[PDB]
Amino acid sequence: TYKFVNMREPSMDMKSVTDRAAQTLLWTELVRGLGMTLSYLFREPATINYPFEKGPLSPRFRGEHALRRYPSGEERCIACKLCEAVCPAQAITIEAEPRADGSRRTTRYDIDMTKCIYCGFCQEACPVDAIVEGPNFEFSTETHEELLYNKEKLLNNGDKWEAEIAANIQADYLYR
Amino acid sequence: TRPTIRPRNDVVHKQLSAFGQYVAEILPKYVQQVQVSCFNELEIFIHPDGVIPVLTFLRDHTNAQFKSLADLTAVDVPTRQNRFEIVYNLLSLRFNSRIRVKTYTDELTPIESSVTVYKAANWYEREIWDMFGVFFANHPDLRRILTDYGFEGHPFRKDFPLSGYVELRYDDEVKRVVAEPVELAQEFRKFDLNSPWEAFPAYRQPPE
Amino acid sequence: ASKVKQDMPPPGGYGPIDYKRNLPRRGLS
Amino acid sequence: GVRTSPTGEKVTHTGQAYDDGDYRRVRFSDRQKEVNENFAIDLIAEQPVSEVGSRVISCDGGGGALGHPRVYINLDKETKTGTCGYCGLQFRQPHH
Amino acid sequence: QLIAVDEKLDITTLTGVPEEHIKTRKVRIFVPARNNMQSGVNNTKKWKMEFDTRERWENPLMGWSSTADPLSNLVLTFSTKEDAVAFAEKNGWSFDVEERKVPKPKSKSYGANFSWNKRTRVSTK
Amino acid sequence: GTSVKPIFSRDMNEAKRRVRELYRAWYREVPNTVHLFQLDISVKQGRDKVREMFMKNAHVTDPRVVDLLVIKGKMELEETINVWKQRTHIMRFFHETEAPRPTDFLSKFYVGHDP
Amino acid sequence: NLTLNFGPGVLRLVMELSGEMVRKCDPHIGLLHRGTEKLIEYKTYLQALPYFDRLDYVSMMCNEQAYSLAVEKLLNIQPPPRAQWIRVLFGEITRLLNHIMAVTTHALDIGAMTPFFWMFEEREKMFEFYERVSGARMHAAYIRPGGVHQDLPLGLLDDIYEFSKNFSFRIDELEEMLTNNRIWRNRTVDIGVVTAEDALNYGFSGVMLRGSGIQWDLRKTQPYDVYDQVEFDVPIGSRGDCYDRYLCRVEEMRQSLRIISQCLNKMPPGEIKVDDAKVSPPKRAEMKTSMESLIHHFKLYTEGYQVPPGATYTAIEAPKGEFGVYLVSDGSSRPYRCKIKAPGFAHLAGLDKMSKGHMLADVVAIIGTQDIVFGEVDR
Amino acid sequence: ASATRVIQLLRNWASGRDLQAKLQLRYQEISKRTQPPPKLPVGPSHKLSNNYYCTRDGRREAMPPSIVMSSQKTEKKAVTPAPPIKRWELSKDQPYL
Amino acid sequence: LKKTTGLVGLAVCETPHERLKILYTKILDVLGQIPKNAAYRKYTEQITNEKLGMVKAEPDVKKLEEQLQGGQIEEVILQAENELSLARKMLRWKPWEPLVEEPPANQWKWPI
Amino acid sequence: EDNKQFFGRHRWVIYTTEMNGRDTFWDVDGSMVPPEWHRWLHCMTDDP
Ligand code: SF4
Ligand code: SF4
Ligand SMILES: [Zn+2]
Repeated sequence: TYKFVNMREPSMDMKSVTDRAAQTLLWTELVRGLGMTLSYLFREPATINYPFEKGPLSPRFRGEHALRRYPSGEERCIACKLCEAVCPAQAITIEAEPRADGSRRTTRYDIDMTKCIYCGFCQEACPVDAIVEGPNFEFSTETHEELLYNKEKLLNNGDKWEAEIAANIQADYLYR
Repeated sequence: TRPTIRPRNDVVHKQLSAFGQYVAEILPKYVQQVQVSCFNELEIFIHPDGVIPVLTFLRDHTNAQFKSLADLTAVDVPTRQNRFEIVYNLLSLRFNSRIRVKTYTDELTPIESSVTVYKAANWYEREIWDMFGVFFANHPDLRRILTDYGFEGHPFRKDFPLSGYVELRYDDEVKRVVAEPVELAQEFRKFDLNSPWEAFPAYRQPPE
Repeated sequence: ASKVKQDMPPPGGYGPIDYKRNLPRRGLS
Repeated sequence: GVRTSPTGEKVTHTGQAYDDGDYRRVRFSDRQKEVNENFAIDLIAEQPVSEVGSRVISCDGGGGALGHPRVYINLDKETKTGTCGYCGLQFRQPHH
Repeated sequence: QLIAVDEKLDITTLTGVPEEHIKTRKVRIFVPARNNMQSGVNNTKKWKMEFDTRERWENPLMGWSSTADPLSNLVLTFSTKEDAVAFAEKNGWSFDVEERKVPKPKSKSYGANFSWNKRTRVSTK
Repeated sequence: GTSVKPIFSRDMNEAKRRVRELYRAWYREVPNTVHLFQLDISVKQGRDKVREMFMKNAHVTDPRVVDLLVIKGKMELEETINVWKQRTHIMRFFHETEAPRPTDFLSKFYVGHDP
Repeated sequence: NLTLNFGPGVLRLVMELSGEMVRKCDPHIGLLHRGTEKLIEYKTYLQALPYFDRLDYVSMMCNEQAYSLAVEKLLNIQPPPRAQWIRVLFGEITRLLNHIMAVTTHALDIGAMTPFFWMFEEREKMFEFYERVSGARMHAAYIRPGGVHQDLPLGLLDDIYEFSKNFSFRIDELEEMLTNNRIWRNRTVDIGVVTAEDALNYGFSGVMLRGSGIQWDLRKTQPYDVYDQVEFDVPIGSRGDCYDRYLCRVEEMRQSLRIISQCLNKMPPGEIKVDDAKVSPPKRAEMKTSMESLIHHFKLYTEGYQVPPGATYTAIEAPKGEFGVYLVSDGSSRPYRCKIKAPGFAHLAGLDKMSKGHMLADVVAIIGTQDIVFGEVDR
Repeated sequence: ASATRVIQLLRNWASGRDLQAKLQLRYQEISKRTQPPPKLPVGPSHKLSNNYYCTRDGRREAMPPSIVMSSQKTEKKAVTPAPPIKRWELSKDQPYL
Repeated sequence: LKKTTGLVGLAVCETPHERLKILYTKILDVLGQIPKNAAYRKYTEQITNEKLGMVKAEPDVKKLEEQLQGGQIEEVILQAENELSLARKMLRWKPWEPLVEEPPANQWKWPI
Repeated sequence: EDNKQFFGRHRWVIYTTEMNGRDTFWDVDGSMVPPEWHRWLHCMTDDP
């Protein structure tokens, strides 16, 4: 099924021609557009008062990365390198070795935030919910160097944001 | 074939096989092979000399009328004596059908330009020349279209490295943008992902 | 015990959704 | 359990610290060195050993689907305790 | 309509490769050896062309691995050794070719596990 | 044997004639390029660079390669004449920022592992 | 007969003009050439999916859908019904987003600039829909070659219904500002007229065909997913100029509202990715309880699934025209070749013939009516 | 919307329609930001028996393309690639705009 | 008679039966010069004779449009002219002759 | 909070005049919100 968008022929009756002439000479449709703009002037604007008001977000939102840990304080990451393998931008660099207690842990976990595309593939590849994408998005920087995160920065981000991260994961994990 | 398997269409398969045999019968001077894939796509493998005739036929014959050129591109296969294969995708609106025409060339053999058959080919051919180094004869204006001015090489070739050979920066001594040999602070990490234990027995090659 | 629960349309569907062009004629010859 | 270098820098949980002759220390002048204060090895060392009356125990890290993959740990050796390969929690049979 | 020229193919001047990445490199043409950690042989079927390893150093910031040679990740696949030799020759690269290693056929007999008088008799199974 | 399809030239002489035509065109254009881009080089060294770039390919004995090179050089000349290039593209032929590389065995020994 | 170089989304235009008329107009492109097709050969199929978000970055999920359909055809599998309905619903939402952007940017370049704000409020609401379903506002990566990544949250359909039932009035305000305005008509009528045969031979598609009267639409002639289960009309032009194409785009916005209503009412229950763990990853609980699920998760996220060897050309009716992919698989987990066909490529190639014998101020209108985004043109 | 009666009448008359009926700002009619947990059913391959993977393996059912007319190895009516497309119908909902 | 075929640039043809007859007779005349054994000649002759009989057995234009399966007799005339041009060019090309040459041994072998 | 305001303007924060070490009478920014109130303020949840 199809429709014609512009296939109407104007009436030739004196009345139709006079109406078209009145439109041409008196600018009726221009006045109609002016009235539309006038009506729009008198309705409440859609502006919010940033930063005192914020934009609504979802528990699924992808923001700044963080490394998490178990309630005992032991870190969840066991250096499987699945996030490094899946990263489309090759933004994760991992080095691991046995710990002093024989535990399988990382000695290097770097994320280059200027290569990252914030796709969230790493957190869905993780088998132990170690690397996550947090809710924070206000982390602009004055230099390029501070956007190259090492393991200490990501652990500090986890310790900073764990409350919100845990609440969001509780809200959304039944869809995963 | 339960709900996870793609359903198959035998009527379209038969129709495309019949049209392939029809085309091969009509143009035996240029057609070397005809194929219909399991997802009902018909491709015709031709000799390079028949690019202009075959295409013209498929555009102008009353039983084909493939009036639309959907895409024209090239594929680089270094292991073949003729390195590059040229792929034409054609759409027929009268018969609601699609067809594919393949031919081949190497780094030094020109291919006839098809701008006289399809006006759309022009830029496509430029792109091919830009990315693979295939020259098209009788092209109205063949030149680079995607790469930077004065760029050396053809980046879509398999032996071309991913990051190229030069990188750009701003120099304050000469007060301009300059090109230098590429140096990466982090080398791209090459992954060996292919597993042993072949996946598909239906595509096994003879052990020669 | 628990039954399947996912995002679904309400029973009876949704109300009609207007899409046709509506540019009224104000009216004066 | 953070330590300090003989120079004055903090030592990370990976044991990193620039030596005295390293020029790279200059990156921290007028700035700071980011170090996480909570060492995971010390924190997991403080957990009590759980006592179970079975030869085989299962661990998933707590929280069900929010933990780690479920693994089974053998507790036949009385010399040592069974340790989870993901969580670090320890289990033992009630000796004596 | 045909030149009928008789000369070896050389497309070196057309590929845009810098001069010192042509006559200085050494390519290796070989069938890759089977990974000894596994038994599958599907990765020992095709011929590979790979370039010589160059210097890798440590990035002073972040300690990453840095390289300066653009061909460090370039690996080409070929059906036969002759195809790889032809490609390397027309591209002006000096090459070393290694012949394909094939597991020799072995005589296997389960009955030899339980031998009357030979040393092949097993002590456990 | 080994019959091949021509690009433009049936033999070496036609290819040489096309090469000479392209060289004449570049030689004529060089002063206009120097003036119009406001370059800091002289016409003499511009023409020397043109000659050097021509001599870089002087070892080719295949007419198809030769006239493909001529097609590429004509493309480059068309880019230069129409001022599609900028001053940076023109100046890239001279590598004025790249540090000199010693060809001596001892110097390459001293700097690193690269032969 | 002078020459002008209108250089720096970003486009360089070299034109010869004699007086006010345009004698020749050659676009120079490549200012956004990123080498996407070469980069894709170094990725698994899942790793390559997010590049299609960035190809035509006004219609993300449509490119996602085209790539997913190509990979599905090569894999010989099919998505579950609910995934198909979700795909078509979000494809129509994406068509609404793209058409808003195209029309309001056209008007802003002409000089109107008020409907841009009026409709970008609605665009922000649909960005909210994107974020609630995927966590990202534009580069979503939601539609996968096995279906969709996640099911919808429990209250999303209600909010989509609430939004879609007020959008027709916003379209009506747009038309009140533009449709019958004599200045807009004088800027658009009889500008960039292209005939049907020339449009066919030049490789045009979508509106650039339908404005000239060609009755063609890929969702009607070669339906994919559940499209053959929804009814809608195809707007068709009569004069093949910018004004008819603008009218067609507004009508397609209305028809997208119609299709969205149907999709909302017939959303079925069930799973959202294919129940084949060698292609689609298992659930997290299954991954954390079952041995096969853990193995398949590990292998799918490290190596990726292998695709049987073969080549396909898969095309969809994207909001800007026929968007296609020629995908060549050699049997491994990485594509051997991926050629992206973008309609804006052919449209910009035809810009030269479309602007013959027009004013300099008409080239802007022709560019706006061609609906050009250079991410897909340059790739 | 907290607009006075006079302002509502003025904006309605200038716009030419009733604006309070269809407001572009959202209010309590949107869904709550906290929702009950979902249950999320399983797919058709979740059976405990009669569920062998070889009977539901899509990738292994793909085959190399069928070769017709290899050049290396009757009335005869003419054919077309597919039957001719049928004419579209003219929208017995709104044929003209 | 109708106006505005609906495609931009496609004019309405008055008296299309005579135009169709002339075009089909020209196509048959050109096909006559092609060798009898050529598949193109016999196939196109079959198609053209079918259409010529169809237009000679129907005076009405709408019923002819329905019966010819092309619709919009103007584009049928356009297709007839395209077929005539192809017939002349194909007489020039002579593609009924055997294959020019075979491809190399593994030119079309995929994968690798 | 004010639920009679439209969505997006129904919740807001008045920042403190002095955070950890700096005067924030004039210099405020969105990163001064702690994560729990950050969750409430961005409407990721309905519960403060
Ligand atoms: S979000 Fe995506 S790009 Fe960023 S680190 Fe994770 S996987 Fe890599
Ligand atoms: S963050 Fe997760 S996926 Fe990445 S290495 Fe650690 S455990 Fe593996
Ligand atoms: Zn544990």
